[PDB]
Amino acid sequence: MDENINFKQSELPVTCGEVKGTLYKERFKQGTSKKCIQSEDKKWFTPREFEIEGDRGASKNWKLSIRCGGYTLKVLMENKFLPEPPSTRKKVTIK
Repeated sequence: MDENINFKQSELPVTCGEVKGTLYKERFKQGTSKKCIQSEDKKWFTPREFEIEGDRGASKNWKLSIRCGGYTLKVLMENKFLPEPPSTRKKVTIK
């Protein structure tokens, strides 16, 4: 059902510790398996390499270290914004 962050724009706004960025759908299909976030340094980073620049690197969990439009990847992967293997099921809490 989505909310306010439409990924149909080919570009999804991300924010890792105030470190905003541009997410590319062409690679988003893999998430942490393909760098689709372009930083002001004119370079693409992976949800992990980005967590290092936004947080520090010891954050470990990148699904929480980075946000997207409002909700982190952890939630974005829990609602529907991101594909990934069977998230959970139906009638699940949190959108």
